[PDB]
Amino acid sequence: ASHRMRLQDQGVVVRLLEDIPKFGRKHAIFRIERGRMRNEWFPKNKAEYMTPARFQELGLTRDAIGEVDRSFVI
Amino acid sequence: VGVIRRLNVVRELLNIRAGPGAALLPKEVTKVHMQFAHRIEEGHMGPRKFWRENLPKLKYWNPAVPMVINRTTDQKGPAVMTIYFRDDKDAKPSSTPFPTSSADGSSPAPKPAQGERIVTIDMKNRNSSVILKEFLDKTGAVAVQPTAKDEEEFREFEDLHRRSEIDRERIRKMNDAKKREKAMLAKAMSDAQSI
Amino acid sequence: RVKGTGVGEKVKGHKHERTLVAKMEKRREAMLAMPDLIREWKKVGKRNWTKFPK
Amino acid sequence: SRWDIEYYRDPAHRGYLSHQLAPGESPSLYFKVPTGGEK
Amino acid sequence: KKQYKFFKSWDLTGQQQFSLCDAMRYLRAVEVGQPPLSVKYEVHVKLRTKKNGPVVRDRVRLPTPVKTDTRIAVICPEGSALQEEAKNLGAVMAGEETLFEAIRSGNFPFNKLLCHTESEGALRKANVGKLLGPKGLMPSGKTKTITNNLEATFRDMIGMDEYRERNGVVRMAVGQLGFTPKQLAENIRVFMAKIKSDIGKLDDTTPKMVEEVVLSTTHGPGMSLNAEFAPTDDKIKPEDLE
Amino acid sequence: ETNWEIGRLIGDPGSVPGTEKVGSRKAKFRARRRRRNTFLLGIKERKLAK
Amino acid sequence: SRIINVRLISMAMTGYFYTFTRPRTSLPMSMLKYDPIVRRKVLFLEQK
RNA sequence: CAGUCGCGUAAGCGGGGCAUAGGAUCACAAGAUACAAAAAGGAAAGAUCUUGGAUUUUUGGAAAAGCUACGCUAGGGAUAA
RNA sequence: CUGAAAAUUUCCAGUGUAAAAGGUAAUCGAUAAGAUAUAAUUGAAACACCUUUAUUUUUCUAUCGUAUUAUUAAACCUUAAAUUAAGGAACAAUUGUUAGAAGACAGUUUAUGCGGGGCACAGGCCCCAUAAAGAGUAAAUGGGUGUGUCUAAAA
RNA sequence: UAGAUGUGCAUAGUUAAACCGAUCAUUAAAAUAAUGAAUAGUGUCUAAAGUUAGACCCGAAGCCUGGUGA
RNA sequence: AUUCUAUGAUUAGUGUGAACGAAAAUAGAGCAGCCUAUUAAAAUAAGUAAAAUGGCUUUAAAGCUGUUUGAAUAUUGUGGG
Ligand SMILES: [K+]
Ligand SMILES: [K+]
Ligand SMILES: [Mg+2]
Ligand SMILES: [Mg+2]
Ligand SMILES: [Mg+2]
Ligand SMILES: [Mg+2]
Ligand SMILES: [Mg+2]
Ligand SMILES: [Mg+2]
Ligand SMILES: [Mg+2]
Ligand SMILES: [Mg+2]
Ligand SMILES: [Mg+2]
Ligand SMILES: [Mg+2]
Ligand SMILES: [Mg+2]
Ligand SMILES: [Mg+2]
Ligand SMILES: [Mg+2]
Ligand SMILES: [Mg+2]
Repeated sequence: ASHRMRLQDQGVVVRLLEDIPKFGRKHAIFRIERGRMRNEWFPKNKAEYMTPARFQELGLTRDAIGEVDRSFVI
Repeated sequence: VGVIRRLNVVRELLNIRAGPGAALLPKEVTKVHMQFAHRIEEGHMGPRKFWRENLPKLKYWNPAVPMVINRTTDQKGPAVMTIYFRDDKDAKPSSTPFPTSSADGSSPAPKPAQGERIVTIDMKNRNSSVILKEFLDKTGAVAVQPTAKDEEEFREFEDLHRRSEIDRERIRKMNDAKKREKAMLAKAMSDAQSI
Repeated sequence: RVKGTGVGEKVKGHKHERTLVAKMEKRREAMLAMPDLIREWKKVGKRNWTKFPK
Repeated sequence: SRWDIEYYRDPAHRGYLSHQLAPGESPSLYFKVPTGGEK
Repeated sequence: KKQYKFFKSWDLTGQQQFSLCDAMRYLRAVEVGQPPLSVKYEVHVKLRTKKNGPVVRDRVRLPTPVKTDTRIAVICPEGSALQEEAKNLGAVMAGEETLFEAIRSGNFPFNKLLCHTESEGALRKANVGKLLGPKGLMPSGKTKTITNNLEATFRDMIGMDEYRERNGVVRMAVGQLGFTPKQLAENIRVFMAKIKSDIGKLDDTTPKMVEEVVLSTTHGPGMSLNAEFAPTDDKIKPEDLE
Repeated sequence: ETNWEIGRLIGDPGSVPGTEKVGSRKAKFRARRRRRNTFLLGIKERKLAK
Repeated sequence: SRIINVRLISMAMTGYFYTFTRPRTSLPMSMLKYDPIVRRKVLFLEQK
């Protein structure tokens, strides 16, 4: 333990659009590694970045951010 | 010896509060007395299991009633138990004199007071079951039911014994295999080394 | 309405002022035990003494 | 400031804030006049 | 290959501690019918101490005695304040008639007998001097068995309890099975204080602090002790019995 | 409370409280005799009792 | 290293102290000294 | 002189040792003082007093190895052949 | 020494591979017999059983760390107008941070005193003489095994 | 017409410093107990000066930056 | 509001030293305010403020900045100092 630790990035909030297996169902919000979203999901249109503007249009709030479900299978 | 070691060994031995023989006796009862032999012969195995299996479950829910035992070496002694059921409609008599447990019959069954009426129950060559039911039906008492957490306690430790017995034989198979191998070599080199 | 001197505010006092009473009470507590402490010292002896401060 | 207020708050200096004090109150904003007696 | 200079100290965050009254409820059930005179409690106190440091070898004179080697029986007027006071001191028997008939049976549950200044006459009238003579239990002033003060003598003939630290723990009895929670309670406070007093009396290099307090019987499970004293269950209340 | 007055609570200056013999040597002699008298007289009664 | 400088602290809890030298293989110092804060002679004991 | 302790019948003596051989500031550390406190209440960092750790030994107190015959400049003959 | 389950602890003697201490006189055996233990023997220490601790060793879990494998399945890199190609591959490469490290390179220091300088040696303080009857008084002057100490006082 | 306005120095000392003040500071409380410190300044000219600037004048070898030349 | 000159100031302050060195305010020169800017611009500002770390500046603040991280919504007390 210590009063100061190495600053890390938890991830980027995204909302799925294709019901990716092993990660979550469609329209599921959670934090995922920036590499997978930037290189795999976003190009294939599998998810979308959840910006503060995107939250307003969808009527959601920061309380909807869930977690990845490695047990999910379509 | 970790804290969880001692913890699992305890919570398992805390079956005193369980279904087998636990029950909330009524306030009508005042005290209990029992007398049996040390060994199991001439019909004396019944009371022993009743003393080690179901009797402890009563003092937990009934810690106010004194339950005393009087053992003896006379194997032919009458394995009989008395129940001071009547308390004179809860008149609260002054039953000050009362003996204490022993092992040589030094504390026999005393005579009840004026406001007390004992209830005799014989037990000889009879199983604890028939002896137990005879205690509840006669001494009308409500049986306490266990909680869901208690069901998990039984289920957990039950599944634990599966892993334990699975390991008891395993480690046993490694030691004997070693004690056997260490001998085969001893008969080869240590046998000729004597010269 | 500034801190300390404003309406309703209360001055905090410097550390040597807040602990002034507790400071003098500790010295008074010690002098009252001075006679009994010197008797024990002059009785036990300078060599056998072991109750030293820390 | 604390010092400046306490200065003009006591009658010894004839401070123009001394009228805010009670006959038994002290000019200091922290210290108080202790009470004498057996208690 | 590796080595440590300390005794293993486990994490107590998940331990399940019990109050003194709630604990005796579990123990008194396992010892149903067992001879209370041959079943005594015991306490194991784990200490956060270093292996190189010294050990504790002091003694403690508990309020109530636990060792049943010297069973003392007094002779006081029946129903007198000394009768109950005698039990509060550690007396196994206190009475005239109950003792006269007990000795006349041929079996003596005790090994020593006393006679108070108030029951001097009734002693010789019982016609028992011919009984205690051979066994050497004849209460006489020569043996200092006749006294007006009881607690003043109970502290010498009985003795003092001994305790020793072997390996990061101290084991010693604290009370018999028949001890009431009120008597057993103070019997423990006297033991913890005498320890904490000896620790502070020791050096300040490595003050040995207590970690946990266990309680068990001669045939009971080792249960943890909570500083609390009263039962958590509101239905149960302090109850004393055999 | 001034520190010098806190020092004069134990006693007036000129002496060091705790250094002056509280008991008189003559009194210690009188007590030493009484204790011896009771001891000798104690044996008297115990001898007379026997 | 043979000699050490010790500090004798006033037992009046005034915070006054005296400093003296004494060998390491010697018992700690303890003396009756004058305390200028209370203006009386009190007991002074070594710090450690 | 004030303060308050010791010894002594007393007068009186005592602010280490028969005398002559142990370095500061700064920084740092431990106690006290109640001085100031960058809007204000506190604090931090400062100030005053006491005290401690030095081959600071080039000891009025720099953290510091050589070659030049490839040599250069300013000077001295205030010191050589 | 993250924790669980289980098990293991051999100098001679000793019924035998005694882990240690505290406590125990009883425990086990579905109803008939006997096995344990206490006793007695051995030893410095004597055993069941209930506890609480110590040493060591397996599996499991947890944490670290290496090792390998896959990746148009569009990280990145290489060839390639630059591709649903080939290969490498979570390495490499680069950025930041951290540690080590070449007089390879840079700045500076290496002094002063001395019957010339170099080499060597010397640098504070104390006592005596030189010192000429106050004090002071020099020299690579002469004496000295001089000195960076000791000392809380009592049993 | 009137009002205000424009550095500074001195006029009170004392202490590390404030409070304080013809008194102040040390004395861990204070107190003629002791010791130290109290009374014409300001501006200008003439001249001689300290300080910082080239600083009374002349004189290096060398160091750094930018350019020039095979 | 900005800019220029003088005073403030061999000051506060920094630095072991050698030295380095403000601002408020004052005086003078000029004077001008605006977003519909007298030339054509904002829907009032997020990888920003800020933090850790490496540096610059510097009095430790403020200000500049590479790397890794990363806020709030207005005196009905939100944000900076
Ligand atoms: K002045
Ligand atoms: K700030
Ligand atoms: Mg990452
Ligand atoms: Mg402030
Ligand atoms: Mg010099
Ligand atoms: Mg000199
Ligand atoms: Mg040559
Ligand atoms: Mg490949
Ligand atoms: Mg070089
Ligand atoms: Mg002369
Ligand atoms: Mg002369
Ligand atoms: Mg300055
Ligand atoms: Mg804005
Ligand atoms: Mg910034
Ligand atoms: Mg900053
Ligand atoms: Mg800012």
